[PDB]
Amino acid sequence: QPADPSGQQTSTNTSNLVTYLTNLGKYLGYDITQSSKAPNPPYSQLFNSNVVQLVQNYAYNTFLGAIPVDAMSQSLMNFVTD
Amino acid sequence: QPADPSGQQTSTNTSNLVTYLTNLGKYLGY
Amino acid sequence: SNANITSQALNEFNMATRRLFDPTASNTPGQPNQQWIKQINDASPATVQKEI
Repeated sequence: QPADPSGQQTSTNTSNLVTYLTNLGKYLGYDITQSSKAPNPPYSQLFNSNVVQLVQNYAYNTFLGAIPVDAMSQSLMNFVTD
Repeated sequence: QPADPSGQQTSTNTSNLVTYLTNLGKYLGY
Repeated sequence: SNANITSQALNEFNMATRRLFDPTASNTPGQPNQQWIKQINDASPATVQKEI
């Protein structure tokens, strides 16, 4: 059959595409050829939100409560009025 | 009718783009 | 029931000193909650940016 040059052109283009996406994935520092070396399952969130949130609210509370303050009546140790 | 090798080459190539884009998205962590 | 205790110096300490070494962290590979640098060692770029 008379082969259409468009098909060969697209085949060469797609081989160029796979080559160049391999090159760019290489440049980003990853090996894209094999899926096994890729992580499984993926992770985009942080390691553990719970431990860090606990630490941060605890630090906030400890800083608020730690500093000495005039303590003779409730309205007089006040940090913020209203 | 015999199949032109361009079509099979492009089909295999497209499967490789699909696989490799999933790998890259996996490497990004998605 | 969940009464837990910290001071402000010790809490600011372990807020500073949680990523570089960690007593609670597992020091053997293959276990969860490993050292933060080892967790980074397998972290995703989006993950590390969120850490930033």
